[PDB]
This record gives sequence, C-alpha cells and structure tokens, in this order.
Amino acid sequence: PQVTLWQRPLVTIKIGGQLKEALLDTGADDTVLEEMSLPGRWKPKMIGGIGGFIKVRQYDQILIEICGHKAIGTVLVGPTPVNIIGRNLLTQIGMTLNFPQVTLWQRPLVTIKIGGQLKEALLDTGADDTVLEEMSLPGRWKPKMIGGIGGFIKVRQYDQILIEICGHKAIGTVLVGPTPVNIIGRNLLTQIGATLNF
Ligand SMILES: N[C@@H](Cc1ccc([N+](=O)[O-])cc1)C(=O)N[C@@H](CCC(=O)O)C(=O)O
Ligand SMILES: N[C@@H](Cc1ccc([N+](=O)[O-])cc1)C(=O)N[C@@H](CCC(=O)O)C(=O)O
Repeated sequence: PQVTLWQRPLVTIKIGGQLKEALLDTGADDTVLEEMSLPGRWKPKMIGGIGGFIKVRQYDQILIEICGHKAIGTVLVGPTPVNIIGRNLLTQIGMTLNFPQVTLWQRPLVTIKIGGQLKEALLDTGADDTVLEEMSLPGRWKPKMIGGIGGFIKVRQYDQILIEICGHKAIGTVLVGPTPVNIIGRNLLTQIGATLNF
C-alpha cells in the first residue's frame, strides 16, 4: 500500500492479542505504545521527544502485526499520547518515503533552506506540524503551544514561510521553539508530494 499524508498515517496493529491503532512515524527511532497489557519481562527505560522525557517499559522480541504485515522487535510501553510505529519496525514492513525514494534504516534527514539559512531536518510523518530549532526568522509571529511525547513546549508560529525542502519549494506554517530536532511535518510534506509506501 502507498499512502499520502493529507491525514495522519494510521494503521491497525495486533499485538499481545489486542487490536489497536498506531501512527506510522518516520520521525521516531522507536515504537512506543500507550499503556497496555503485555506478557513477559521488561527493562526500565527513558525516551525523549518534544516536551521532554517519559519513562517506559522496554519489551524485546515482541511480535506485532502492522496492517497485516508481521514484524518482531522492541516495543516500548509508557505514557505516550499516541501509539507510534517507529523505524525499528517500519524497516521490517519495507516502508519507504517517496517525494527520490527514501528507506528508513537511517533517520530520513534532508537539507532545507529557510530564512536565507541552511539546516538539516527530519522528514516526520508522525508530526502534524513543522517545528524548527530556535532561529532567526523575519516578520510577525503568534504564541502557540504544541505537544509531543514528553509534554508540551511553547513556540512561535510564523505563517506563509517559504522553505526549500531537498530542493522542493513549499510555503506554509513553521513553528519555532525548543524542539530537540528540526522536524518537517505533514503540513509541508504534502506539498512536496511525499508518500509513505509499504
Ligand atoms: N517525532 C520525533 C521527533 C524527534 C526525533 C529525534 C529526537 N532526538 O534525536 O533527540 C527528538 C525528537 C520523536 O518524538 N521521536 C522520538 C519518539 C520516541 C522514540 O522513538 O523513542 C524519538 O525518541 O525518536
Ligand atoms: N512524533 C510525533 C508523535 C506524536 C503524534 C501525535 C500526537 N497527538 O496527536 O497528540 C502526539 C505525539 C510528534 O511528536 N508529534 C508532534 C510534533 C509537533 C507538532 O507537529 O505539533 C505533534 O504535535 O503532532
């Protein structure tokens, strides 16, 4: 299946005998699921995201059926606001990003030019919005708060911002704030015709 990003890329998964919905998230290294019942041993672990950090339980060798496709790997269980299927499992179902074709064995980083500056950013299908590290942008902005896996952060919202993503031009909203990594979200990914394929 190929999938566009005009809507969040949700898939049905089966894990631990239970059926759940999860977001295919190219910006996540790991798979993180809402608190749920899984059998077996686990190790305490700490992961980060926008907002800060959360403690999770790490289960290994977990079988998961993602949109019918089987994969086995590490699954983290904790207080995430949404169930996320990260690259550790996306590579097993042969997921690719298309806009060039991009595989997910490494983080999908691209070079962007915005506000006259060159930066690197992560193509993130799990992000509704585009969020960049503090930087100098011209013009008016509006205060806004956004959430992520570890809580929330305050950002500055700039609209009608031109960005060149891997050579492709797009114009849209860009949030600027304390994100640990520059993220290109669906609002811009749709403009460069990015598709998720597996
Ligand atoms: N949506 C991503 C945004 C993100 C990517 C990479 C970093 N980092 O290297 O520091 C921070 C934020 C996200 O929240 N990714 C998390 C998801 C949880 C996980 O995979 O463990 C991440 O840790 O990659
Ligand atoms: N990597 C994603 C994980 C995520 C997706 C959706 C929600 N949610 O609807 O509540 C929470 C976590 C991520 O960090 N998404 C953030 C990125 C920042 C942004 O786009 O505003 C999100 O808010 O979607």
